[PDB]
Amino acid sequence: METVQDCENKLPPSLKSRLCEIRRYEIIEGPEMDKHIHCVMRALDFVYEDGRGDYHKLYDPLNIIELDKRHDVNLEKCIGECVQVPTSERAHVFYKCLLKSTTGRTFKKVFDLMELKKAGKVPQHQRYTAEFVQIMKDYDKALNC
Ligand SMILES: NCCc1c[nH]c2ccc(O)cc12
Repeated sequence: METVQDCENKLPPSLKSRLCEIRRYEIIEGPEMDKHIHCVMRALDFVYEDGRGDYHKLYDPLNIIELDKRHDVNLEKCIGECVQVPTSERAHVFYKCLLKSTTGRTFKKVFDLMELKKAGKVPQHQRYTAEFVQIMKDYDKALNC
């Protein structure tokens, strides 16, 4: 039960400085970022221990928000990619691949929702509403973003 907060508190100071880029889903390369994104993808329960994207953790959640045959396709593609990289880089390649796909748009909603559900900031059945968007913005503002 390590949280996304636990992971950010742990960042090394070259990245702590760039927290707001990170939390904007902006892509930063490196083995620093490789380890942090493994930490967060595990905290949000999106990847296996070795960093492989879990299809079944994302498929239904993505489709509930945006019903789209493309989630299947993008999940299969991005899981395929992450398997072919080393385990240090795997979760981060999965994450990066998804954000670049047409699934990115909905992935960020699912990611935001899970982050705040796990933080106990919104109820477990919370949907992606205008209120939620404001809750996320205020949450980031408290972190200086
Ligand atoms: N609310 C999304 C925050 C967020 C998006 N991508 C991230 C990557 C790492 C992290 O600690 C946080 C994030």
